[PDB]
Amino acid sequence: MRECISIHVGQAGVQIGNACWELYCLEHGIQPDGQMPSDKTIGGGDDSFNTFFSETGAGKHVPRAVFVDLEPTVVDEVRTGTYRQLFHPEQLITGKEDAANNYARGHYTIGKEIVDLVLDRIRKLADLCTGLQGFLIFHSFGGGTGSGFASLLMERLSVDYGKKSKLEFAIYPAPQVSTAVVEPYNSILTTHTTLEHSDCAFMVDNEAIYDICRRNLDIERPTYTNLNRLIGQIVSSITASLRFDGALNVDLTEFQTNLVPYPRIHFPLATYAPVISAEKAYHEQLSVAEITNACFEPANQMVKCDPRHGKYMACCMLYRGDVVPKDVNAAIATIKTKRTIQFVDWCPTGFKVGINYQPPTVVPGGDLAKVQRAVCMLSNTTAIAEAWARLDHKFDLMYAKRAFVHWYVGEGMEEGEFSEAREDLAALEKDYEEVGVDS
Amino acid sequence: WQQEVVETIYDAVNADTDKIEARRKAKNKQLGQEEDYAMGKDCIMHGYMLKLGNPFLTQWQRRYFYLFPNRLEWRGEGESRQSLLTMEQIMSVEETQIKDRKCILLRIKGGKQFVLQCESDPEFAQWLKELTCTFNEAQRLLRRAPKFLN
Amino acid sequence: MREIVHLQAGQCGNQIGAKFWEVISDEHGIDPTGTYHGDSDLQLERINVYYNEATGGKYVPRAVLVDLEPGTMDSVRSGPFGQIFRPDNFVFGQSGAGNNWAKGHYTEGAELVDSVLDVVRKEAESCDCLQGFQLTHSLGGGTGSGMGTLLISKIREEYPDRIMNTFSVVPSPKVSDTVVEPYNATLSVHQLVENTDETYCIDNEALYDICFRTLKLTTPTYGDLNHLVSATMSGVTTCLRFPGQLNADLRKLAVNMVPFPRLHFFMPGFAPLTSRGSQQYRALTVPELTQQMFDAKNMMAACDPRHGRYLTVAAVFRGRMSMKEVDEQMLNVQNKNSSYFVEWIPNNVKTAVCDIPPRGLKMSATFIGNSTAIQELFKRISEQFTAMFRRKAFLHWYTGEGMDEMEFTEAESNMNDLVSEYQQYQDATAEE
Repeated sequence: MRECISIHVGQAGVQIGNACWELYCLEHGIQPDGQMPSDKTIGGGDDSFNTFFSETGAGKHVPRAVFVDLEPTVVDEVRTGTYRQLFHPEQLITGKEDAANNYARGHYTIGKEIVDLVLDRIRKLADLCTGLQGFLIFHSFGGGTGSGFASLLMERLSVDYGKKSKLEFAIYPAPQVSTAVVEPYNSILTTHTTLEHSDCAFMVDNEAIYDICRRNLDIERPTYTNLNRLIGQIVSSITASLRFDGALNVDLTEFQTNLVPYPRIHFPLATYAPVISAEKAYHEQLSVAEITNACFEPANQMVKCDPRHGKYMACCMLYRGDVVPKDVNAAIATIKTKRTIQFVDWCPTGFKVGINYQPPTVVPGGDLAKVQRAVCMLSNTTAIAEAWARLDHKFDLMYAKRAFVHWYVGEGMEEGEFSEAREDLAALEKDYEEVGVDS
Repeated sequence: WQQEVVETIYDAVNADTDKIEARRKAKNKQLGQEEDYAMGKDCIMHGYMLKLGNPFLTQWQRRYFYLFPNRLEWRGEGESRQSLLTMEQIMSVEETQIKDRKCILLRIKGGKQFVLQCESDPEFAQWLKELTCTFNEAQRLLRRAPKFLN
Repeated sequence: MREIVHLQAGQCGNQIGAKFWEVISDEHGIDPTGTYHGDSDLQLERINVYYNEATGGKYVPRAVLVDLEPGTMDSVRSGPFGQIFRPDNFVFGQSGAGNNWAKGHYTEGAELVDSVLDVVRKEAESCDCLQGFQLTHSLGGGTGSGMGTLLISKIREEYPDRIMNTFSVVPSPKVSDTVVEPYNATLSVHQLVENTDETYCIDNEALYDICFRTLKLTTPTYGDLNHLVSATMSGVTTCLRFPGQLNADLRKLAVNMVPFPRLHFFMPGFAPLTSRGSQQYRALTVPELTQQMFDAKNMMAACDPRHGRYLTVAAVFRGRMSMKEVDEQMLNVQNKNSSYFVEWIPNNVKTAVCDIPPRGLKMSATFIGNSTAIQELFKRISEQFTAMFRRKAFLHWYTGEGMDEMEFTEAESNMNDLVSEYQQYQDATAEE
C-alpha cells in the first residue's frame, strides 16, 4: 500500500529522522519499547500504522528508515539513547573516516567504500515492502557527509528505480549567517546533481527559523530541538493523507505531479502555519482565512525572499485538522482578488484541497500548543531565484583566485567541474528568468 | 543671461570676484592638507561634499572626501584623522536625491550607510561618474579580479 | 580504533608533557597508582585515545620520552605521577647536547634513533588505526630541536598520511637562554616549513607578562606556564576526546586554518585568565568571552596582531551555552573591525562548541587563529641571524662537527623567501 522508505544522511539527517520517528510514535501512541504494553488504560493506536511501521507476528513495530553517517560520533550518540530498543543496529552503519564539510573525499575516497552494504540494506527494505511511492532523503548542503555520499547514492537510486518518486530535503546556507566556509564548495556541486538527477527538491534555511521563533514563540536562547520539531511537523503535514484519510485524500503522486511545472523548476516554497507557542494559542481566535492570508506573508516563509519580487506559477495547498470547506472557499475567493499577491497572466488558478479529519497532536515538554487545525502550502514563484544568484556570486568570488581548491585537486577531481556547475546554474537562472517574464 | 552679464556688469563683477577670491584664500589653510591628501593619485576623486552618515547626521554639513579604487576616505573640513571607509569595506553604492541636495549613498560592512552631498548638478555628475566607476568596479571587482595574484 | 600517539622531546618538552598528563589524569579521574577513580560518563568510552587497555582496568600512558641527558628522567620519575609511565619509553643517551643542534643531530642522532624508531613502530603496530602524532618540545636546546625535527621527518617518510602537530617554543630576544639560539632557531625553521604539517607558537615571556598583569601571581614559575599550556592542549583536544554537538578533529582544523603549506603557524589562547580575588566576582557570558578572545591583552604572543590582518580564525568553545550568540558576535565583529581581517575572504571565523564542560571549570573556550603578527619575529630572527653569520662567530663549534656552512646560506635564503611571501600576502589587495 502507501509505504515509503526514509533516508537519513549526516548528523542533520539523522537528527531529523529521529525527530520524525519520535513524533510519529507519540502521535500514534507507539511505545518506545516497540510493543503495546498499554493493557490497563488504552490511549489510541488502532489505526493504519503500516505506512511507516511494520507489524510482526508478536506485535512488534520495526522502523523502516536508513540511518547512515560517515562519522560514528552520531551513531553512538543515538545508540546510547532511550529509544535504542526501537530500531535495529544493522540500520545504523558507522564509519572510520568522514567528510565533515568535504565533497571530494566523501564522493571519491570515502563514500565509494561503503556502497554495496547500503544498497543491500535498501534493497532488503524495499523487498520487505509491497507498495512503494517515493523516498524521504534527509541530508544537508553544508555537511560533506550529506553532500557527496548523498549525491553518489541518489545517482545510483535514480538509475535503479525510475518509476519511483525521488524527493529531497536539506538545509540551505543562509546568505547572512553560516556555519562553515566551504559550504558553497559542496552546494555548487550538489545543486547540479539534485537538478539533473532528481524530480523535486525542497529548500530551507535556519535564519528564517530563528526570526519566526523570536517573533512568535519569543525565545531568547533557541536550540536545534525546536528546529527539528518544526521540520518534523512540516513532514507530517505533507504526508498527512497517507497514514490517515479524509474527505479528499492527497497522496504523494497526487501533489508531486502538479508541484513540478517543468523538469528544471522543481523548488517549491514551503510555509508551515501556525508556528506559535502555548500562550500564542490561547487568546487568539483561529480561522482558515486569516492563516491562509498569513501563509503568503514574507515574515512567515522559511526562505528569505520577498514574494512581491516575482510571481507564482503553481501552488499546492494542504490542510490538517477540523477544516470546513466553506472557509477554504472563502479564503480562495479572498486571495484570488488580492492585488498584493502577484501571479502570471496565464494561470488564473491552481491549488489543492486536502481535508484531514485527524487534528495535529502535541508534545509533552515541547513548545507547540493544541491547535484545532493546521495548514501547509507549497507554491512556486520566481522571486526565490535570488538565492541561486547570491550563491553563484559567492562561488565566483571564491573561485576567481582559487581559494581552498588545492585540497580538492590533491584529493582527485576535475577542475572543469566547477565551470560546468557554474554554467549549469547560470543556465538554470536564465530559464527561471525566461519563465518569470510574461508576454 | 550671458548677454545681460556682458553688457551690464561683467568686468567690474570679475574685478570684485578677484577681490572675493582674495578674501577667501587669505583666511584658512587646514583644507590644504585634505586636498593634498586627495589630489591626483590612485585617488580617483578629490572634492567637497555635504555629509550625512548614519542617522547620526540627518542634517547636511559640508566635508571633504577621497576616492580610491581600493578605498574611500573623508575628512571634516580639516579633520586631523584621515577617516577611512574603504571600497573593500563598502558593499553597495546608490544615488539619493534629498530635497534637491543630491547625494550618493553607500552601505558598508558594519551596518553603516553614508550619504554624501556634492553641491550642484555638474559637480554631482562628476562625483557620481567617479563613483559609478569606482565602486561599481569594486562590484565589478569580482569579475575583474582573477588575474593578478596566482 | 582511532588513537593518538604522543611524543616527547627536550627538558621543557618533557616537563610540559608530564604536566599535561597529570592534568588529564586529574580531569578524567585517574589515581596516581594507575587504576581508575573517575565518576563521569564520557571518561570510559573514548578514554583509550591516550591510554591502552590492559588487565585489571589499569590504563597505561602512550608517550615516548626522548632525551639525551639522564638527569631529566630521574626528575620526572620522582613526581607524584612519574611511577605510572612506561620506563621503556625513557630512551636517554650518555652525553648531553650542549645546546647544539648539529652535534645532537649527528652524534646523538645516529646510534640512539634506532631504539625510539623501534618503540614508536611497535606502538603504532599495537593499535588498529591512528590519525597523527603529537610532539611537544622546545627550540631552546639541542635535545628538543635537534631530535624532534628528525623524528618528525622520519615518521612523515614512513607514514605520510598522519597529522604532524607540534607546540615548539619560539625564542625571544628579550628572554633568552642560549647564546646560539638564533642558529638553532634558523636550523629548526627550515625543517618546520619543509617536513611539518602544522606548528603552534609558544612563548614564555608573554605568558609571564599575562600572569603578572592579569593573574597577579606572587611567585609565578615554570609550573604555572606548564599548567597553562596543558590547559591549552586539553582545550584543543576536547573536540576529539569529549564529543558533543559540533565536534571537530585536528585534520579538519589543519586543512581549514592553513591556506598555504608554507604558512602553517598558529596563535593559541585561553579565555578565563583572571586573578584569585576575582573568581568569585565574574559574569559568565558570551560577549565577555568574545572580548577576551579578540583583544591582544589575553593573547600569549610576544607581538601585536593589530599590526597585520587576520587570516584564519577558529573559536573552539567548551560548555553549554548556545549557537546564535557566537555567530552574531563574529558577524558584528567582522562588521565593525573590518580593517583587521582579510576582506577578500569573508567569514574567517570557525564556530566550535563542546557540550562537555571541563572538570573543575564550567566555562572554558580556547582560540586557534592565524593572525598577521609573526612577521615581526621572523624579521628580527632574520636580522639577528644575518648579523650572526656576517663575522661567523660561534661557528667553529659547528664546523668542527664537519657540517659545512652552506646550510646556513640555504636556511637564510629560505627565511628571506618566507618573510617576503608573508609580507606580500599581508597586503592582500582586492584589485589593482
